Amino acid sequence: TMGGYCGYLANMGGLAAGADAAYIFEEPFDIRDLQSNVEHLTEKMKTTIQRGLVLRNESCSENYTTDFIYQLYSEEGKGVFDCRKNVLGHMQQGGAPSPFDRNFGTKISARAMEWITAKLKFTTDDSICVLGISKRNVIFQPVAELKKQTDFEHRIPKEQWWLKLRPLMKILAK
Amino acid sequence: GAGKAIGVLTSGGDAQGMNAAVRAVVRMGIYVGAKVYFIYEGYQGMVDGGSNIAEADWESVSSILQVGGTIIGSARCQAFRTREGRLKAACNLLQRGITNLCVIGGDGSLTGANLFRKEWSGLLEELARNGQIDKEAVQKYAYLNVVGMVGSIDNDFCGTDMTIGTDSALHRIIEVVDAIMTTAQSHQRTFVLEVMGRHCGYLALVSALACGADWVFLPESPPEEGWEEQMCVKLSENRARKKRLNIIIVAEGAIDTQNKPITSEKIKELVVTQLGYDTRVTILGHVQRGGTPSAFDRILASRMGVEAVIALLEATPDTPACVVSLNGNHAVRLPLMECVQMTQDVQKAMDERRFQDAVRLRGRSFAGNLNTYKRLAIKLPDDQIPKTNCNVAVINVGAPAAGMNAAVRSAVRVGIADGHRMLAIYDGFDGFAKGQIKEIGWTDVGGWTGQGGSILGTKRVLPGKYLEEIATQMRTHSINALLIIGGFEAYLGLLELSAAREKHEEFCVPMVMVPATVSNNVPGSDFSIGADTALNTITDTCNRIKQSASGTKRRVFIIETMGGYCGYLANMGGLAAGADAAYIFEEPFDIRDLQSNVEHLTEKMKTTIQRGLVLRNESCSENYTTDFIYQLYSEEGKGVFDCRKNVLGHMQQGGAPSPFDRNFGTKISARAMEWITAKLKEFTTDDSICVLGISKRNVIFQPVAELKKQTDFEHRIPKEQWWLKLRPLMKILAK
Amino acid sequence: SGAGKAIGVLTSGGDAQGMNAAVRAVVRMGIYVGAKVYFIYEGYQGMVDGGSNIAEADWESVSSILQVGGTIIGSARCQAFRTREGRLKAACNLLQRGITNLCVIGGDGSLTGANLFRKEWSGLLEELARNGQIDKEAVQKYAYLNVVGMVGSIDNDFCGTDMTIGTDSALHRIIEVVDAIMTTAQSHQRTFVLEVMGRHCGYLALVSALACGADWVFLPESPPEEGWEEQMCVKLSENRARKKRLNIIIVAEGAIDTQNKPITSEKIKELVVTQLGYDTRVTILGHVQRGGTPSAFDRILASRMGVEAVIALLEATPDTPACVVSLNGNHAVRLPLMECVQMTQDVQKAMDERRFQDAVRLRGRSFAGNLNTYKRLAIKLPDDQIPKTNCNVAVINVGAPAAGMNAAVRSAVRVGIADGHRMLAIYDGFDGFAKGQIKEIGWTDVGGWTGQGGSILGTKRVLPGKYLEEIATQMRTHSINALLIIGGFEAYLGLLELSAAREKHEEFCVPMVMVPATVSNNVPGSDFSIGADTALNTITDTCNRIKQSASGTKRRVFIIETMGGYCGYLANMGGLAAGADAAYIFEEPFDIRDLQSNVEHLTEKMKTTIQRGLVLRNESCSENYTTDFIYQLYSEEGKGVFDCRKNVLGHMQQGGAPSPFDRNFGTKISARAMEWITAKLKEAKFTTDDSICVLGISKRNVIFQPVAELKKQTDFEHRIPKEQWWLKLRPLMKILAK
Repeated sequence: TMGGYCGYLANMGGLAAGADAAYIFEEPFDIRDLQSNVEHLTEKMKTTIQRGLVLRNESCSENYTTDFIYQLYSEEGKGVFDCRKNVLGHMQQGGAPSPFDRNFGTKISARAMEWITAKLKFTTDDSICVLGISKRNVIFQPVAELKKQTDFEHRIPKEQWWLKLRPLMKILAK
Repeated sequence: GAGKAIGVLTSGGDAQGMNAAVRAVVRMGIYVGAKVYFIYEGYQGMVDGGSNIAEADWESVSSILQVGGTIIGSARCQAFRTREGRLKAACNLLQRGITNLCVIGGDGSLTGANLFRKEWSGLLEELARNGQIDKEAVQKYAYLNVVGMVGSIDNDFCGTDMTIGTDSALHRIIEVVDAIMTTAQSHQRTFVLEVMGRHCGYLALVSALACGADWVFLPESPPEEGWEEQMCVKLSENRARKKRLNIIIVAEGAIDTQNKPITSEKIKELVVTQLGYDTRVTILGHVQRGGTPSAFDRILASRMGVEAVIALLEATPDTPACVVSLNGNHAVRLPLMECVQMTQDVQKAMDERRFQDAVRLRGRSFAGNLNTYKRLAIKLPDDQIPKTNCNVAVINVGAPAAGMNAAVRSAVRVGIADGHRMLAIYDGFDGFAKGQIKEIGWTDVGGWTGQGGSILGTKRVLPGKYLEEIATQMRTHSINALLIIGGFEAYLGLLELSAAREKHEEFCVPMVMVPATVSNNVPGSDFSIGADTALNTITDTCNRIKQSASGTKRRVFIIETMGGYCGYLANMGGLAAGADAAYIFEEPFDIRDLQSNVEHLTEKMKTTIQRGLVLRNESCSENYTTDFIYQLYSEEGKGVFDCRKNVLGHMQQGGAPSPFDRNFGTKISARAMEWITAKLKEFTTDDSICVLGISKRNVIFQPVAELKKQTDFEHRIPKEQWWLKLRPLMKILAK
Repeated sequence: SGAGKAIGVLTSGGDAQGMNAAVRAVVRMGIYVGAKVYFIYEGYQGMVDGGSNIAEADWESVSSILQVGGTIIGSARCQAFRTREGRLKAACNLLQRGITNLCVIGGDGSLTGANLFRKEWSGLLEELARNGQIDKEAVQKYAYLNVVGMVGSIDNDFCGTDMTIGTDSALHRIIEVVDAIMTTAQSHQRTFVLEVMGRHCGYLALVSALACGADWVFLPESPPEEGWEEQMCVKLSENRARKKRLNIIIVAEGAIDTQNKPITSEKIKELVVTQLGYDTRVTILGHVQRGGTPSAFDRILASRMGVEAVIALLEATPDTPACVVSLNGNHAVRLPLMECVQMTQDVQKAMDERRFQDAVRLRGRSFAGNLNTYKRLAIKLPDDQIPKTNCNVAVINVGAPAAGMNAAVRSAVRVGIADGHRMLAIYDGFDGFAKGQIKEIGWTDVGGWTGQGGSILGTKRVLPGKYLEEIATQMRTHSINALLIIGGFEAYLGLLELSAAREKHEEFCVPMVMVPATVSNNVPGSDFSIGADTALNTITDTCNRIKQSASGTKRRVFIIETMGGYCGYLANMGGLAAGADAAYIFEEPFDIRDLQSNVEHLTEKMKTTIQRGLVLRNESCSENYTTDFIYQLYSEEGKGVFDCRKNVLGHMQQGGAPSPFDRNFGTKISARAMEWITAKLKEAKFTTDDSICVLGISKRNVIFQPVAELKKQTDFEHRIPKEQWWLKLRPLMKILAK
């Protein structure tokens, strides 16, 4: 899946679709974590669920590319499962937006316009701000103090909220 | 075997690949858990001792596989000949517990180890007599086993086919001829060369056969009576028959009818008084002993290096001394007491005439090479040729393997000397359907030895889809015999020609197939024409890549060699170049064997040899591709070693024909034409469509009707091979 | 341009390697811009007789001869042409085929006979018309004959230019024999003596011995000092103490002593036994030096002069004297034949007398530099006589493991040792500099380093930007006051980072010099780098072996992707020497129409006898037009005429045995680089911009250009300089393949 270095579409996608694995850039993984997923996948072929779904970020690893996971799963599973590979293109950002995004684009844009009418400091760093989601309400954070919690090398923030869901997901796989 | 200690040494004659021998000797002894010790200065280091007896490890015999000569130092001692100094030499071995000796020398130094194994009970009893050693030492280190290794380009020791340094010295002789074959074509002239070998002359026989000379001077078989008049006529015959380049190969001690050597200066004066051709004498000095060892010698030294270690621990306390040597595809051991007799027999056979038996004593390899050159360089007149009114045509079908032109030159000249008219089916089966067939003669294949690629032309096109054009074109040129010189594509064609016997009657003629491919996947044959050319090219390219891998510290180069599904170029290329791993299709492997190689490669970075050579077959697996090995070695090797990847490609084939294939194609093609003449006497059975292969040492004609079972049509490789026995020998030489 | 006239090419006298590459460009040039071109077989012997030795040449007759040494024309002893007794018949055959322009490829007495043919051209024409054999209008139509001379002797007897056709190829055969002996004499303690091909000019004995690192050379121009028999035995005894069990003695074909008596190799064999007692086997390389495949340097030089001579034929007015074309620098020039013979007469004049010093300086500027550098590198003054300046000079290899970098450290240290400085070695490049690994190395440590590729010191493509404080710590604990970097673009970027650190760290104010060492010629400010000829000879030789696989499997075109980043030096120069039909570099913009025009050209050439195809491509020629794009396009657009394959070379291009050119190249610029370091070291203020220069090549001499000014003519985005010199050969390359 796409998304650059942010594994939001791979982490949340593997949780809703019920994927057995979701390799993202924010979690490092070697060949042992890759082999453990195959050894746990071989035991799954002895049950009723004789299928397998594994997700991967667009740029989760420089060497463990999409073909690397497809090549390792095919040889290490020769005779117990025949695996294939597929790359999702720009179809993810499709046509009709989701009903959640219909209200998301309307709810926070009105508060962003209310912030414009309220202010118009005058010539500082907080006049240029963002509109983020803290817990339940919104928050206006200036773009100046948003440099220590982000990584400009990968275009993703440093600490992410949905990373606390990685403890889960696994317990729903094997 | 374990617990014992082995001491390797080099004394006497030297040759290329000597460092490759001690590389396998040390690494094999460490693998079986035995102490290896270097003995510098040959036998002189044993008498001196102190610093000349040093222990060896796995990091000492590395980066020297490609270095010619020896790093120990081939010396000629003098104090070891006396028993007084031999007692000091024996006590020096007792200090480190050296109870096994491995003498990788020339010829004369191997006798000194024989006298040391008989005086072992006398010298050890003298040390305890002096009180310098304890009584348990003479009982624990009671018997000394010795082993020898042929390591000299003289090749005076008989009993085998090829010794260490023969193919390397042959390479240096051919490499000089190639510098003249592409130079002396501007002006007519004749070059006279002088090779080494005073009482052997084997280097002058195969090198002249490979380069296609006109006259050879051998110490065994002297030239015929009146050779000063016969050689001048032969040099004058080629002057008017389109040949502006004549080669005269002379030995170091080539004698005549008596014991008077024929110097190269008399030959220079012989061609200047009655011939007048511009002749320059070139004496190949010690350049034959130099240069990088060939891929055939590096495999030979690595095979005998392991065979010499297993010949020491398995040696019983009452066994004679032995000299390891290669015997076809599975080497054997020869007793030292009998190998010296054959040397004294050849000498006496050369003394007082009796040259007729000196050729037969040298074995079938000398007799086979002598008959091949005599029937190829001596052309009888056309009016004296018994024409059998039969048309024999040659064809190249498959990949443009190197040395293919050297096989056609022998296939046409022998076919004419047998009494037939020779044709040339150009472009392979593609030109067979097009009609690219033209009559060629003796002067048409002039100077073909030394030109890689293909002159007739080869295509991977198979019949059946164009069989209607093959059946029509065959019944027009009156083709009665067929000879195909190609790879696996030639085998698939002969199988289709066998099924079209009743529907098409013209395909009931005897058809013999000659293997010619770098993949070496031809069923029924162990070797193939062009395999040594790619083998000597892959390992040389790996050396040029290991050089950059040694320059930039901590670097591993994933190299993908060609060859289809056959792992001949991958396994033999991994043994002759000292690769850390050679992944082929015949040996499966998972991610555990791949990770075990990374852990094996990670510990290598902690030593002085911070490099890594790993090769992969062209199609070893559909999943573990070349990039898969490159991606795994880069991610799992992060922080310990960087790694790149490089694919060789078609650069391995189509090069300068290696001297092995210059004679391999020239030898079996003359025998393939004899199989045609033996069958062209009177067709309706299966013994007419066969291939020419190598079983153990000789050749055999296996019919393609029965070869359908011992082959894998799904992978174009034979089911059972011969080089798979070297798989454990190659894996134990990489830590 | 000019057309209509005929051109006559011939090869007489000295015939060296690459001569077939010369007639390949001479024939194909006269067809592209002029009319008919004619072959003159047997050199001057074919002019006297003629008939069959004068045949028309076409584009399909000089193809498969590019990879063949010697000459396809031939030559012989012609006594009926040098004298004016049968020369009238030689001047009678050119009027038949209308040949009014001649091109001689000799270099010895053949070029002299061409000038006598032009002066007598106005005299032999009136005699042939008087005897009643030619037409009156013809004696005025072809009354003017323009000729051009081309050098082609391995002896380098033509003292006009510095490097001629055949010098690099003959040097290859000399080193190839030395490298073979270097793996045998290590068994038994011995010493070999080689006799090179240097009769009247010892240029071959100088650069060949400088490459292999010999101990003593016998030159026919510079004689040994009186008493050399006792001095060489002591010098040969010194190498026995420095653990150098292998000694090489290079002797010329006619090396003389103080008098005019030649010093034969047999006399040296009788000399090493009267005071030394070592084993000695005399070796004489006869005609094996003139043989072999032509080197990449000669295949380009013969192709460049194979085009310039035709240009210097029709452009030359009928009143200009005869010119001998020679390559020297960016643009080749024409040298008058009457003035070049004058220098040969002056060289032989000083060689007959005892004024040998004026004969060495007259031979050229490169011979004086090669003689002064080797004499200071081979002869080591005693340790107690070394004027130590209490200064530590460091050498480092930073960048790609290019060949010849092992030889650059040999020339840098031993020159600095004799200059009076203790030498430190920084291993593993800049990665080791920040990690330490600084160790003193001396004369015996770099013993025999010339002959190994890669870097014994170790190389790294790591920029010294972040790891900077760690380098400064190792700069003070070892007291390094000078640093010499041997590398490519990574060394240029590193020196720029060291320029911005002088304001920060203080120990970086020491003088520094970078020597180009890359296999791509991407070094800005320099036109040549160490390892270029090694990779160039590797690509062209490998591409030639690939052509043999094509010349066989007929109707096959091979797509080869070379390395070099963005600098198409290996792609363009490799295509000029290997005869590639096309070379796609980044600096040459190309579209789908130009790519298809090459396909149309290939389909027409398949109908000829040359049914093969070689096309090269730099790895980063285009982000969209990849290597497989050429393979995918040429296959579908020729499915019924020619198939195609793909071969990515890779790291096989670099590494290996350093080329003879790269051997002497790295040994020369590194010696002059330390001379700059020693001169800048003597100042009893070090903060300047002229202490971080890069020893580059402008035309013939060297130049020290600081990195403060090289920022303008460089492209940091493409790793190549903006304006390159070899881009002028772009039209010269594509016109040789129609």
